[PDB]
Amino acid sequence: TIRSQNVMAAASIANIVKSSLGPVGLDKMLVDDIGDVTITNDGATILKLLEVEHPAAKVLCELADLQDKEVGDGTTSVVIIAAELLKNADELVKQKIHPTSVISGYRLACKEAVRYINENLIVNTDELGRDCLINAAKTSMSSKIIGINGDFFANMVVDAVLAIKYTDIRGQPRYPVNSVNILKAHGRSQMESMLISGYALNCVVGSQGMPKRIVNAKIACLDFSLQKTKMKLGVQVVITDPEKLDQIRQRESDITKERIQKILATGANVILTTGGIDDMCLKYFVEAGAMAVRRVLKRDLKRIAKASGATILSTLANLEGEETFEAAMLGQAEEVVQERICDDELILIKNTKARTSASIILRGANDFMCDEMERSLHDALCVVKRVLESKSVVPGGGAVEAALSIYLENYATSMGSREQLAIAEFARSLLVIPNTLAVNAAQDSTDLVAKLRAFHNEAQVNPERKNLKWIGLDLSNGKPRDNKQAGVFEPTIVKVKSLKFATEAAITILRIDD
Amino acid sequence: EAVYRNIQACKELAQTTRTAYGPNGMNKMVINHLEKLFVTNDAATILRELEVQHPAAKMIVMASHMQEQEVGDGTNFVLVFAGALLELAEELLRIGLSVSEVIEGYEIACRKAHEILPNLVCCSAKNLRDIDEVSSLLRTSIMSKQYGNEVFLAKLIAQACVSIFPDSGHFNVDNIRVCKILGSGISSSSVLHGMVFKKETEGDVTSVKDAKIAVYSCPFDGMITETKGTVLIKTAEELMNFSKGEENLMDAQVKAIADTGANVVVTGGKVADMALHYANKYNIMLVRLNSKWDLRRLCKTVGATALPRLTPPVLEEMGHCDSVYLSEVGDTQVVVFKHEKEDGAISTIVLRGSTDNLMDDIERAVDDGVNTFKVLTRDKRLVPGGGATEIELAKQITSYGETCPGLEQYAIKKFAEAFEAIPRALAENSGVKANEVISKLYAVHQEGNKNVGLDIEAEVPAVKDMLEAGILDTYLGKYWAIKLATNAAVTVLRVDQIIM
Amino acid sequence: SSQGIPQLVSNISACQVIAEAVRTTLGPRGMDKLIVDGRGKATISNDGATILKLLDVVHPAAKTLVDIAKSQDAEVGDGTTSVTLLAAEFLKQVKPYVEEGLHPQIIIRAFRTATQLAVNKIKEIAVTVKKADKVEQRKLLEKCAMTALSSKLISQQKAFFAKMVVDAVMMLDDLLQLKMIGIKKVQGGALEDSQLVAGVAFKKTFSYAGFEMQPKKYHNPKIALLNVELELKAEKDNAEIRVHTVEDYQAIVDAEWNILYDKLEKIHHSGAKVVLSKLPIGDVATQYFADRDMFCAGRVPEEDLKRTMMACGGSIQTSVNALSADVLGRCQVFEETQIGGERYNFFTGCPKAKTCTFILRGGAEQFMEETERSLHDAIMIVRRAIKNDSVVAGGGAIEMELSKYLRDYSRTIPGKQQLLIGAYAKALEIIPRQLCDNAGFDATNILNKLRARHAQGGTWYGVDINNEDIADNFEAFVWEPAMVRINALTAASEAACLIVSVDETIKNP
Ligand SMILES: Nc1ncnc2c1ncn2[C@@H]1O[C@H](COP(=O)(O)OP(=O)(O)O)[C@@H](O)[C@H]1O
Repeated sequence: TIRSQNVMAAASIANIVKSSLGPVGLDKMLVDDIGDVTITNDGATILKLLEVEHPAAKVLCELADLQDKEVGDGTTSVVIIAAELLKNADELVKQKIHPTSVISGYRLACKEAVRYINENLIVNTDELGRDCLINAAKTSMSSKIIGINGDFFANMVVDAVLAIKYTDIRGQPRYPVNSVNILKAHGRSQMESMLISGYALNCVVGSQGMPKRIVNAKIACLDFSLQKTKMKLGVQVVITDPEKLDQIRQRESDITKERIQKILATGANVILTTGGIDDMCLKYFVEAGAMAVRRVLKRDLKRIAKASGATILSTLANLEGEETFEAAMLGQAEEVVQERICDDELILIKNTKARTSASIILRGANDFMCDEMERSLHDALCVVKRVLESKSVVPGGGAVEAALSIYLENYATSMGSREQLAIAEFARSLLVIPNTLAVNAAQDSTDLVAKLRAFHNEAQVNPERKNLKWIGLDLSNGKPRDNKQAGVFEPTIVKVKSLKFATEAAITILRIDD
Repeated sequence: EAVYRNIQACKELAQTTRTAYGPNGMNKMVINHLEKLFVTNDAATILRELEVQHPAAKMIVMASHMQEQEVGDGTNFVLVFAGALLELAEELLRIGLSVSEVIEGYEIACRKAHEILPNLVCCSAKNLRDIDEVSSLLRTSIMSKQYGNEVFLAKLIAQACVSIFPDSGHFNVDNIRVCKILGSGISSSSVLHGMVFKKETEGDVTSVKDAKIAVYSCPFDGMITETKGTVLIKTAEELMNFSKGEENLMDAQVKAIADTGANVVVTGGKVADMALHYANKYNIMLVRLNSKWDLRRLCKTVGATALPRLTPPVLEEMGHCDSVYLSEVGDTQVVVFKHEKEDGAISTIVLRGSTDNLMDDIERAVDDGVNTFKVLTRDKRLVPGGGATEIELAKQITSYGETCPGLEQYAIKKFAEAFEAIPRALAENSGVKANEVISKLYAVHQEGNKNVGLDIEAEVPAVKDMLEAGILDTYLGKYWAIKLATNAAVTVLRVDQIIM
Repeated sequence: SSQGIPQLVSNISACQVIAEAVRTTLGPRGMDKLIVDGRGKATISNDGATILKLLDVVHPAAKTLVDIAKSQDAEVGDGTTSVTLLAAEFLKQVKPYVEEGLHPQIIIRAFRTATQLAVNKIKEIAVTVKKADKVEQRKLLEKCAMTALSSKLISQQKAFFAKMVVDAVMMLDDLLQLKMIGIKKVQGGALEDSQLVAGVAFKKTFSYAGFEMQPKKYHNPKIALLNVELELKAEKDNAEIRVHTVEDYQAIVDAEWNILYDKLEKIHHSGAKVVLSKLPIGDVATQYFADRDMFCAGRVPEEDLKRTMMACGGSIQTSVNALSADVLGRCQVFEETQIGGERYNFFTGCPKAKTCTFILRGGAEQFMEETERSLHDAIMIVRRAIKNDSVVAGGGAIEMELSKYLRDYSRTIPGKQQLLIGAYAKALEIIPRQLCDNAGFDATNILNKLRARHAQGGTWYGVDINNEDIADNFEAFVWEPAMVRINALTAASEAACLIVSVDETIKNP
């Protein structure tokens, strides 16, 4: 009966997280410390920050966070699936089926799931060739907040991310989120957002005594710095000689002017001021003469250097420079043009040769809906990154779960051993993700999961409806949608690995008997 | 608080009868005072068996019984509508409305509902005495009681009741009665003219078409035997004289056929085969058994004196349905009493049932059928029943509430909500989420169709046009239903404290 | 109790409780139950119909289930257990769903459509071999009864038992309660031989001298149906007479018996020519009946009288009245054969041969009781099967066929009804499960392979109680009639839907 108490504890910890599944999942209260209360609906956060004193919950959550840290998001699904199969296996134990029997059944069901998911319901990284549609659907559902303008986000994302190419083991086509720079802006009509196939920023105006204003055949990757407010102290306070720490400061300013003359002699029109510039220096050198920038984003600086095949650390030991820079920073952008673009004074750089990165400027109207826009773009870019970097995708939502449930029920009806109920009841329990998503979608689960079962049966019993295999639900809807006009998806690797870890957690927690 | 305690009784009664509202409604078992168990759908019989100690419950109970007195169709509508009305009145009093203003608003809203409900009439029973229309009209009441026998009971009620409407002015509902055939299929029931009774009649079948009935209740008695002292008698003269007395009594019967004209007679007391062959030589019939209700109803309808006297027929018992017959339809012999003239041409349904517990339920169904046939007879106008009229009245009352200023506005709004509360209860009974179906139907009623109602037989919240479906409802029945419902509701809300 | 779910779950529990009075008595080898009467009488019966008839049920849900069970008993009699278990398990498998809060009208129409589909599947999959006229089909019914009897595991006399019972039931026996065609069991003797009684007669006569020289082989005896008897010490006259001579006292001893002598003389001269009495008769009375060239049987059971009513065509006399041969029955065979030690007197051959009972003699007690039940079941199944249009494989097989079909249809139908049809199909599994559990408690181990091989391909395979292994329930000659199975499944569905349709129970004490 102590294993049944383990079952009750696991069911409790699963019910804690059930309502948090899915993007429409409700938020959860959890109090690790008396001093503050945390409001989050993220499964990983709620499992990590919360703890349950019962050992079975400890084991289940430890496997869940193993899954989380080793294959990424999905820990909430792992907890829900594992504990539902756990409770259902307890139901079998009340039917006098010994725990080892349902252990063998869960192992066989996991094996058949791994075989079936990889074989019959899968896409070969091409999105069946409909990438310019699934993304169009995906942008719609990844961004509910945007609404009307829609397809333009998709038409930009598809090529702005396909323009990326990382370098890694055998060169997988993973295109990270940082490959595009999000430039929050507003003031214009909410109809467009110019993507920079390359990078963009702003610089000083009027002081542009250099050809960056026009077409540059060759560019640089150079850093920059000018100072008169005590930036560089080569000598310290160690002695009190009253007039002996002001001439080194001014002379460092003069030798920095010598440095920039050594830089401006070579030109190459890409000059970027590094951090540390005091506001006093900012208001000084707009008049005193500076080929500077207003300390543009250092993250953007690093991603620019990566997007130009040359980082200043390869020639200089720091980001300021006192030794003469080598020609390694000679940039190779095909086109650099300054334009009065989007009614702002940006610099526009095309797709720089060698390693490269993308960007976007926002043609927004007012601050807050443009913040909403800056959020939706991040969501869309990150989730499409998930889809493509997965390099293999399973139909998301409840589609794979319902298909696996029906197929495993048939397999159980065609297996014939002591663990025959184990396969079928594993299948029935595995409907918990469709059930939980339907409940969280304000819909009646008994009807939505029913439609999923009916569609998957009709799809895999009569081969005339192969495309009917790809219908699932994740979000509030009146009728479940097909994942070929729609585009809700999950990586097949993370989904199958999360299912494997849920099965393994169930096995480990049922192997503990007395 | 005293008023809320009074309302709680109607609240619990409304929740009790809510499950039984309409087709697909929850069944209920009620226990008779003699522990007899049977399941039923009729809320009227639920109230008949459910004791109601709280006075507000009794208020709603005789509201439903006055509904019985006026028109049988809609008796449960009164109870559930009054319960919803008191729910909304409880909400108003919790808000802080005075009882007087709540009553004023409810009365004015009820008056305008009465004047506007005939504007919701889609059509009328233009073609009575024709099976095609009247069977469909009866279908709604039949399904209201029993959903598994929609059209067969409707058409048998049609073909029966059409035969009891020659006068063209009106007819008496008692002229349609039911008889019992146990252990038989429900589909084997059939209509017959005049009263029929299953149980055997003594003597060979003569069926004189002018048998002016000799009317008695128990003209014969059971077995007895004298005791000379404590111990029994030892002579058969008490039996021989009894047999000869019965023989001479029926000899005087075939004498008194001159002033009585009786080829048939009825009894509740046993007779023997001696009476059998006496009847065979006298060519008469004698029904050996009937129940007390059957005997009494026969006594009134024959319009003749009835008494349990061992006496030959007399002049003061002239039979009404002198044209007597017998039948065997539904593989069961039945005696038949009929009269050829059209006025008061009573007819009966030979109800065939394998289960008495189902048998009295279909008895209640046929009673409501003849009641709604009476409703159509007194007024042919029909209204789109099935929550369509409820939402239409609710929408019109809400339009009034938004257009009429004053303190009664809340009363108007919550009376409209009480009207809305009928289709949501029907949806709860049918097995569909009430909020979504109410919202969908209410949105459909905002434009175009004025008669569309919810589809009970669909799983997803669905709303279908009522006319094309043919489950319409009575105008006058609904009018009186809301009238009595709001009257009882305002009377029970007016009382502030019950007194010992 | 409270409206809706809280009372409906109480109804669920009550139906489970009333199932527990039948749950373990499903199979022919299932557990028997001792039920004690309030009078202090212990009665034993392993058939659910008799158990529920003796058992008083008070809870309204159990009341409705037992009422449906009694209606099925009036229909067939053995289906009581099946219909009760189906109703209880349907309610059990909708319990988690109804507790979830879905409206019971949903499950009402779900069961309605599921059972209509199940009836369609039964009528489609049922098969007929019938054609009983030829000798091959006579011995086919023989092997059916043999499979029903297989507990005996006897040699060819097993087939002889089967042949005798099938012949006795096939000789002009219509569908009836079968009570008149019963059997008796005798000690000693060889089980290979026993008497195919062409009627019914008296169990064991007395040691009177009239028995040994009793007139065997009456050609056409008219029978007398008496209950009042003549015996010693029963009656006497308290007469007092003064002495006048020595020849006078015999008036008193005459008055003690003269009315009895005239009574016996006339009741024997009534027109009957063999007489039966339910109460004990004296040996001296037997000797005066021999003086009437006649014989009497005393202490006859009342079932003898009832079988005389339905078969011999006789009428009760009950006293010295009715000194006429008109109201007296007739027989075509009479004898006495001491069956081993059983001093059985025989009077058989009737205007109606509805009873052609058998008497068993196998020199034991433990075997012939379960033998009585086994022959009862076999002779019942043959007569119900011949009446019906078609027969289907029973013994847990067709329950699985319907379960598989309804699972396949549920998993393809949309809407919330599909979970409910799946629950119905899983609940329909109860009969194989209880057949296995009551037999060897190995329900899961055999049930798994059973369902798997059933889903492998279209077959009528089910559970065999004889070996705890899967056997061809069809062509192993263990059967359930298709029409009877329709009646059982439909009655169980109506009971379940009716009892789960009710929310409140109403009381007015
Ligand atoms: N098939 C149907 N679909 C929708 N509504 C129906 C259907 N059949 C009947 N109704 C409505 O359900 C209402 C239920 O009222 P009810 O309480 O059953 O009347 P009563 O109890 O007096 O016979 C009826 O007025 C009828 O209009």
